[PDB]
This record gives sequence, C-alpha cells and structure tokens, in this order.
Amino acid sequence: GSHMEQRILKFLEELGEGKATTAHDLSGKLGTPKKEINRVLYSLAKKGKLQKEAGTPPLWKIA
Amino acid sequence: SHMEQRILKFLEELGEGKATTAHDLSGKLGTPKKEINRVLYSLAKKGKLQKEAGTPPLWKI
Amino acid sequence: SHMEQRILKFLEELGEGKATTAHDLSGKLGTPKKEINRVLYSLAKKGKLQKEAGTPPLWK
Amino acid sequence: SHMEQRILKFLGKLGTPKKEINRVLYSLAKKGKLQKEAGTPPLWKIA
DNA sequence: GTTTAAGGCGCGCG
DNA sequence: GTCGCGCGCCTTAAACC
Repeated sequence: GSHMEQRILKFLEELGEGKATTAHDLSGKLGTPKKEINRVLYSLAKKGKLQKEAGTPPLWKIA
Repeated sequence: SHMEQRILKFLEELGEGKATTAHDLSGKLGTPKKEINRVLYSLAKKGKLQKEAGTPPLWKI
Repeated sequence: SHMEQRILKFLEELGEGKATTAHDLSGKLGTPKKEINRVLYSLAKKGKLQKEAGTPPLWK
Repeated sequence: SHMEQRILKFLGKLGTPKKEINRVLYSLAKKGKLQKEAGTPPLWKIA
C-alpha cells in the first residue's frame, strides 16, 4: 500500500515480536507530524493490518 | 452548567428505565448535538453520567 | 436563507488565493460548521461551488 | 468477524439489517476483500 | 510555552 | 437512495518543557 504506511510498517516490524510504539515516537523517528501518523495508523487498524492497545496514548503493534 | 442540569433532568425526567441518544436529546431540547455531546462526554468523566457504547452511543445515569 | 447568502458572499468577495476551509468560514462568521457545511455541500451538487480536495476540504 | 464472512459467501443491498450491512461493506472495501465502483446503486464484488 | 488529549475528525446525514 | 456516521475535538485544561 502507501509510502507512509510502508515506512510505518518498516519501523514497527523492526522493533521486535510484540514490541509496540506510540504515534509520538513514530512521529519523531520518521519526521512526520503526529496528525499524519495517527491518520494512517487508524487506517491500517481499520484495515486489520495493525493492533491498538487503547489508553493514553494508544500503543501500536502488528496483529 | 445550565445545560448540564437540563441534560440531567431530561435523562432523570424520563425514568431510570433507559438512556437516549444525543441526537434526540438535542432535538427535543432544541440545542445542537455538538453542545450536547460536549457536555455528555464531559459529564461521563464524572460518575453521574453513564455511557453505553454503540453507534449511536446511549446515555443514562 | 440568511447564511447561504453570506457564505455565498464570502468566497468571491474575499477571493484571496482561491478558497477556504469550512473551519475558517465558521470562525469568521461565528457559526458552527454544521450549518456551514450543509450549505457548502448543498451549493456543490447544483453548481455554484467547487470542492478542491483535502482534509478538511476547501471550497472556492 | 462473524457477520463479515457471511457477506463474502454470496460472491448490492441485502435483506438482513441494512444499516449494519453498509458498515461491514465499506469496512471490507476500505479493509479490502471487496471492490466499490461508484454510481447508484454502489456496485460491490471481490477484487 | 508548546503539546497533549482516544485528538485519528473527512461529517454534509434529513 | 447515495448514508458507511461512531464525532465530543476547544469559548482549552492538564501536562510535559
């Protein structure tokens, strides 16, 4: 799918098996604003491709 | 708030039986849904308001 | 109504660049987006405005 | 998902709850596993 | 003193 | 008949610099 989803999918995959990160972390390490990051994460989520542990902030890993 | 008690008395006013949707809660009170949900969600922070999830979410005490 | 015409008035009159977001229209007019967006998406189907895309969308 | 599968089997308006149905449709389009070519009615199929 | 907040929001829906 | 809608979102207060 997308460039941005590409990059996000790279980073999460490389963290490890079950390692999870935040939109904030991603935002910093990819140089994109959090708004974009979240936009995509929530998409990939609705797409079954990722998993959100809900809280403050939510945690994102692969399902 | 003026609306908070009003939101309360309306939920309160129509028994303990059931919650209603922000949509109608608006339409009857003549207040827009934006203002309504703001307050509902605001109140649900505090214990009185009680939110039962869905589409649309249902609001009772 | 009253609102359609004002909004309707706003675009050309303040044609600086081209177009603005429902949000801006709101803030200027002191009116929530619901009424505004109703009127914009309305004025589209029938022809007097163009939705140049984005989030939020822009109207000219 | 239970009720998503069901719709797939068939292969666009279907006689079980129709509101709840459209959610599950656009989901699997956004989600994938379905195509959505525009017009009225919206047409649906496996891609 | 920016940034977060579920903050992702695009929504107009009768 | 298109309708998927969940939406509260700052007339912002708590929270991290």
